[PDB]
Amino acid sequence: TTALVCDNGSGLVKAGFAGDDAPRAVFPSIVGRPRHQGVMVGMGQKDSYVGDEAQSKRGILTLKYPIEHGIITNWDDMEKIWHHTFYNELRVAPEEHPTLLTEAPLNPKANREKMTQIMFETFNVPAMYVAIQAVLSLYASGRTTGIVLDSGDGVTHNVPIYEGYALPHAIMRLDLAGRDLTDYLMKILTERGYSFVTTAEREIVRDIKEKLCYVALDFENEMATAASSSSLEKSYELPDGQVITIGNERFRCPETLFQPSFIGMESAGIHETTYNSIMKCDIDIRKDLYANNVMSGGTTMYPGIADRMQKEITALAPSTMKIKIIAPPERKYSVWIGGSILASLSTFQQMWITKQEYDEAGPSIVH
Amino acid sequence: TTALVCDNGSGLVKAGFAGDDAPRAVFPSIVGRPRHQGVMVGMGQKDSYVGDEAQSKRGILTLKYPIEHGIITNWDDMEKIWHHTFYNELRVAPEEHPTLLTEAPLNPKANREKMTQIMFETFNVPAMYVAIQAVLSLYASGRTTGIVLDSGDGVTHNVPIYEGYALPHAIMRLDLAGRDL
Amino acid sequence: LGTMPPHVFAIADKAFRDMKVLKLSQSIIVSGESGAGKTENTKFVLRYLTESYGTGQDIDDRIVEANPLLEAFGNAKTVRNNNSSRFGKFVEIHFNEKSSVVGGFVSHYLLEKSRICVQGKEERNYHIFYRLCAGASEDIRERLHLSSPDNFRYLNRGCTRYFANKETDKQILQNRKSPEYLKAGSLKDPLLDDHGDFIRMCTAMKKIGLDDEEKLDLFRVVAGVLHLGNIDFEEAGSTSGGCNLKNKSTQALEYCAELLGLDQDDLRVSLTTRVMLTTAGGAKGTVIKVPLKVEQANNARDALAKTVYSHLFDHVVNRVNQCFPFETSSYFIGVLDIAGFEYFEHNSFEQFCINYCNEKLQQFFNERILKEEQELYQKEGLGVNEVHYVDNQDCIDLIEARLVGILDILDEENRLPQPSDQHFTSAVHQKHKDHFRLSIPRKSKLAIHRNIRDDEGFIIRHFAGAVCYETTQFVEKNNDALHMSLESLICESRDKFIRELFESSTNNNKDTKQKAGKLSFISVGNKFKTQLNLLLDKLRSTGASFIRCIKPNLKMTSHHFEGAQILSQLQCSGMVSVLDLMQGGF
Ligand SMILES: Nc1ncnc2c1ncn2[C@@H]1O[C@H](COP(=O)(O)OP(=O)(O)O)[C@@H](O)[C@H]1O
Ligand SMILES: [Mg+2]
Ligand SMILES: [Mg+2]
Repeated sequence: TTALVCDNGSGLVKAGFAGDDAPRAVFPSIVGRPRHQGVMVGMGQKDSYVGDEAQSKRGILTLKYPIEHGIITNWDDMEKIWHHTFYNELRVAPEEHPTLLTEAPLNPKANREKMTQIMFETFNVPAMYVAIQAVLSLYASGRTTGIVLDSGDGVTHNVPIYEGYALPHAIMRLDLAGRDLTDYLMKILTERGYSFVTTAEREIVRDIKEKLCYVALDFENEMATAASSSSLEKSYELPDGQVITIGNERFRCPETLFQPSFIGMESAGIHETTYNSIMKCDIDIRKDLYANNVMSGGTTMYPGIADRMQKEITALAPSTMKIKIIAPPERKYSVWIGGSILASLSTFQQMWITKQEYDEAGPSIVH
Repeated sequence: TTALVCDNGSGLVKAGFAGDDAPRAVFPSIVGRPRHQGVMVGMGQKDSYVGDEAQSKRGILTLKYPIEHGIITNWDDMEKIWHHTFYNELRVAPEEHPTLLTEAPLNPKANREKMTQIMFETFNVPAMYVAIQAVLSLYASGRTTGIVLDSGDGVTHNVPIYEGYALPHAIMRLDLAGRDL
Repeated sequence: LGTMPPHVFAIADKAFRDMKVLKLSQSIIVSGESGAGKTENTKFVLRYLTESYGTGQDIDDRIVEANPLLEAFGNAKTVRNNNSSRFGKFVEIHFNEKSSVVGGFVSHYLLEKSRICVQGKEERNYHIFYRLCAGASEDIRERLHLSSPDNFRYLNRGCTRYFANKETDKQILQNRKSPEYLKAGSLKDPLLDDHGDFIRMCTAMKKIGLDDEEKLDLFRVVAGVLHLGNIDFEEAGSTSGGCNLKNKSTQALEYCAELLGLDQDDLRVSLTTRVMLTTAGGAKGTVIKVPLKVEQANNARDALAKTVYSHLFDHVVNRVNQCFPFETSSYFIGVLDIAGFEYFEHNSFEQFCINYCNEKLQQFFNERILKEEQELYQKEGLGVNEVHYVDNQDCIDLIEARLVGILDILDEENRLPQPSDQHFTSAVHQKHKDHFRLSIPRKSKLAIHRNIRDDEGFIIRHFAGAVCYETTQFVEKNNDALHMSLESLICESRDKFIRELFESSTNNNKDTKQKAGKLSFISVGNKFKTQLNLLLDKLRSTGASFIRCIKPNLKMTSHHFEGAQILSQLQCSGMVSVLDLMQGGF
């Protein structure tokens, strides 16, 4: 009876039935084949270990994340994520639940067609709907207007929604966050005499991406206080027993999110893509887009954002106008608690694609 | 019992019962359909907002003034003005009010007949009269002679009246103000 | 039969021989408008059964004495009459297989919890708060941090006047009098005296079991509900949090944590946040806090105040149920006391719950008073042919119907982001097919319904008449959502008396992965539908007898019969149609 909200993150695929509390399953999504010769020869070893078992087995596998910039690595591994998750974690019956899968606002077709069709033919769900991750963060946020930031590894997006219609001519996709923040952190960690070249070793970087990084007060002045080294240099210990003491790079990695000259793309930072999306909205409406600027995801969890982001936008946005940035706790699960609110609401249970509709149209007419 | 004065404004439709003080309703006049895709869970939102609520929704609607060049656009939006005003503004009962509608001296027929006729069949009005807006300004001014100016968005008119006769050889209508301004 | 001239005791002798004939339990249902003697004539029935048939109870007197005590807790002032009950008590006097009287049980159904938060303009709140700020001494009122009614948020709406006699009025000190009491003094009634009824409450408290020190811990709970209501909230967060408190509400939060016994810091980060965890969703995690909105902090404070009054009223009736407990059982005589069709000139949510209960009682009366009785005229020698009743089952399956009923649109509005009473009113006529039981105010020819605009209320035609309900604060009244951080604080209060206001089946064991976090929203409209259909299964499964009490005038004056006031209580209670089926061929 009750529908299932399953969010296709790249992290951190998230799964839990429709409301009223925290996701039942969150897991690191990786598939890894064993790349070594296991000369003990039990045998009995899985051909593909999925997450979480592939995050215990670091260094004996070659990790492959299921989606790469919002596009599948192949649907053989994607389907295997889903099957593993549904059967040996949740223990759900496929014929019992209408499902909900998520996608990105400007994601290339036919990835939603092919998906919807494969999940209907493989798992034989009786109904399905696909919501964009930004729209679900509006319902979680509980406001009626505003620009939504779904920033996860490896694609961020900037969608403006107004009372409660969508503006088609102001949607911005930046490929800046978050896998490029992982790669940039890996590129500036070599400077301190250690290296993490393998797929498994990139995970060790991911753990330092969570815990140790910080964001500048203002770049130019944080660079000033950088010449003093005591507060700047903090020493982390890593699971191989080694202690790495990182300085400038501690604030350098998140600072990438402003002015991505470090990545080398010609597009501007979140600061300016925000302003240029607001001034692509209609002249009358812009007044109430200010103070409904809402961040979301897990890659917005660095400490000095959003109050860096706020102070910078407020300087470029019109005077007198109040720019209030909205960044509550829980944002990593925002999308998911959003999805829960949606699939629990009548009447919009009846805006799902039902089996009769799918049987007629097949992979045609999604929208 | 009491009569109801509803001025079919060019602007700016004005409504209030007869005697004594000021109108009870002023609103910009606009009807507006929604000009963008509605992503929200929603979904009770009006397909046509009238004023004043259609001036609380600027930029997400396409505003259409119901009276253009002093002529009704279609009676579909005009009736919707009437229905919205009478029911959720004035809160008037259908057969309790003798009504008063306004017009312009050189405005083409069958605009005043079809209006008068539809308004009698739709709202079931017990009695009705239609006055030109210049004639009403005689009572407001409190004089019995003079040239009268009803100038609204977008038709002005110029009627000379002499104690208290109308002059057919001197009535001028200019398409000079105010939507053209 | 034929040896009893009409009297109340001719009904009580009849509903005791059906316990000996067909051997089925009988429920006495007293109907009639409010303030009509349905509680006073009931005390005469309980004296008749324990003389004429039953070999007595433990003691008679406690049941009589403690009834006005629970009417301090449940009675208020309404537009129709001054002393009206805002609760539907259901007495269950138990007997056994032989028919020995083993003891009683008093409960309550339809408690007007909304009244605690909002008191209208000429209504009161509950009658226990006006007996505590009027009757409590000056070495008692300073200790419980009490003052005149204008200081409390839950007493700054409605009427703040005390019901007090001329001699009583001057014997209440001036400091306990509000600006409305300075403006227009006491409310005048010959039988309602708030300071007198505080003495007949506290004397009756020591008659059901309470120690005089234990009444003071009951006064700390009532004053703690008053000083909880006084917390005034505001906005917060540089990068957006959700809610904080006001500066003047720091002294009020300290006196609230002094009366309840729960800490101020642990309540300040619980009225402002939605606590959730990530431990359940993984193999390891943490417990974060997500700030609530400003309206959800005020609505949570109101749900926390209504939750304490719910369990204090159930703890008080358990103390009374303990003063005449039952033994082995099988037969039983129930006595219902609830108000019939109490509608006014401004009707809200609680008058729709009264009229919804009346549509179910009238559908009960068509299958217990008309169907069974005329089946007995059609079998007891005469053989009489059927006359059909005028059905109303379609009005019930408009109010409470699953997915297409009214409460299924009201409860769907509260779960929606940004709930609206105009959006819910327009959704009722949008989901409705516009059938004769329901229409918008503009479709009524009455002048009183002329002033209501079509998105500010709706008219339901009920069997006893057409009642218009305004939708101002309708969605707000249905919310009662109790947050999980507040459940592990008010139930688990540091003070033992407060903690012992909760027990089984309300309190129960839990363990990790049970498998979900419920009941979240809860829903007031489905709280009453769950307990109303549960009491409906006890009325359809048991026998019954019907007494209806009509007032001779609405001023409660002796020797005065008014042909307009008596007729309206006969026309708003089901009389003409039921006395048209019964006529038939004989
Ligand atoms: N405390 C933190 N600080 C910085 N980054 C974090 C933190 N926690 C998680 N992240 C990053 O956020 C990502 C998860 O984002 P998520 O909201 O799951 O995106 P999506 O939902 O699109 O998959 C992870 O890849 C991780 O690198
Ligand atoms: Mg995403
Ligand atoms: Mg004009």
